[PDB]
Amino acid sequence: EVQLVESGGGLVQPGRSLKLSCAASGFTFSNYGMAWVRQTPTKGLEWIASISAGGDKTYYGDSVKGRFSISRDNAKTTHYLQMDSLRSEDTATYYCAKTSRVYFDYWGQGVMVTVSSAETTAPSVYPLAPSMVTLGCLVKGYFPEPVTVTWNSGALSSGVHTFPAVLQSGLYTLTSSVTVPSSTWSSQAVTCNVAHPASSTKVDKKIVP
Amino acid sequence: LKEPVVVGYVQRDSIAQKIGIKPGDKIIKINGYEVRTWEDLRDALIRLSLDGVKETTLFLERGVAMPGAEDDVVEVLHLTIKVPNVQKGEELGIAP
Amino acid sequence: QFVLTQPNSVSTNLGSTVKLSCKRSTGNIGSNYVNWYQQHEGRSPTTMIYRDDKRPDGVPDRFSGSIDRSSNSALLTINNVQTEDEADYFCHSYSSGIVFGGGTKLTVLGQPKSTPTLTVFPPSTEELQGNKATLVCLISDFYPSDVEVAWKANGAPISQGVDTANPTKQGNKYIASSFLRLTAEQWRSRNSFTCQVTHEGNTVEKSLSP
Repeated sequence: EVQLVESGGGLVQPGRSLKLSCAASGFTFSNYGMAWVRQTPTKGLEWIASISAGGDKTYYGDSVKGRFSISRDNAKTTHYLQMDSLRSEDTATYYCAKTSRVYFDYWGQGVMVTVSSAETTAPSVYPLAPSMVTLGCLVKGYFPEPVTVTWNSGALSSGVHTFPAVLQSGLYTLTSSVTVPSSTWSSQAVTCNVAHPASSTKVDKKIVP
Repeated sequence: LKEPVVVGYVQRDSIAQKIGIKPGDKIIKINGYEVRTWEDLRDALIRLSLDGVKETTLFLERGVAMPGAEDDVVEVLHLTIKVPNVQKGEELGIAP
Repeated sequence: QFVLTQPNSVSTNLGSTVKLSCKRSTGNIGSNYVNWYQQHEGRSPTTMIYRDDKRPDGVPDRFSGSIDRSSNSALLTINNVQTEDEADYFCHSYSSGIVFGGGTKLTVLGQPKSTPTLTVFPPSTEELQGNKATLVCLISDFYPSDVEVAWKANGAPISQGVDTANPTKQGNKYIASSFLRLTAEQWRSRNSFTCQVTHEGNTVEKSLSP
């Protein structure tokens, strides 16, 4: 069961340290080398670091000035990317990967890394209410991306439309919606679960008529 | 012909071409018999043909690994072939 | 040492075949392996083709990779293109370092038109206490992406404190949102607010009132 889970990303001030993790599972860890690849809006995919399977040697990209250092911990089947002397150019989505001799066979979900002087902003969460009926949760004025909304701890996957954010005055704002019968709403109370990882805030809001 | 087995030519409409061997492939073994030199290959093909072996696994190499994937472990190069009939003067279809 | 070159965007019709190019700058294309990755908008890249032309059992048969030696390029051929191919396709190779392509962005014409379904919500009673008001307007299930959005105060053109989102692709259809930021006192004032949306002629609108 091949999975690569990133962590340890969010917000950091220019020229400072941040350590990304990538926990692997469901394959012989010590058999395959690990990697890191970032994706900005403009540049697209751009390789950063790669460690070998044995961990005898490490390799880095040309758009890093030997600032980052890649390690691995076979004991916990995890590999790391320590990053120092960061800049606003480094702001990207950092995917970790697994090598297979000649390519990257598997990728992770990716974690957002944002380099800015502007401090983290926890979102203000607000409920939205007017056979079927549509409800929603407003996530107002946060930084940086991303945020994730589930419904009743992800019990309702039916008709869940999460809309991308808008940016104004350096603050993000989005809304996520759910569509379920009136029979459900009036009986079983509905709650949205906002989560801003950069701030580490998780917020629940009960939807009321 | 006592050099390393580095494929150059791929003969048209042959076994080697049909099963899909490319130029530059370095055959290191057949069924099994260790292949180092062309002599070892020629010998093995004849042995296998007269042994009555109609099919066998041909192991080779193609290209260098990508950086940070030197020590990676994967299947070598499991590629099953038809053995040329030496009685009918059939060739595999490779030449340096 | 080298780099790869891809079309910034391409288009094709439903059922047509398409060739996505990937041209190497320096060195021999065949000497170092070439791989192909698909990526839907806001997803992890997945392997389409590896080891030049080899496809991992799972990807549809209509996909195939090649190496055009004449142009020192790699190519991705997609037969009988489907709507599910609406994604970015990056090419990849290596040598001393590891290189990716520019990013080919495939579009699929022959997709049936869909006018937008609108959902609108008032300002929350929680928000209204803080002397603020955010009118929400959710635009879901439409095609194509091209839209224009405006807000009204008693049917009166107002683009003061409006924030519209870029229409991104969630399903086969596109979705978008838009927000009108006011004060609580301004929300009460005019007793009619509308979210007008233009989409290829047809104009759907919905309203909120205090």
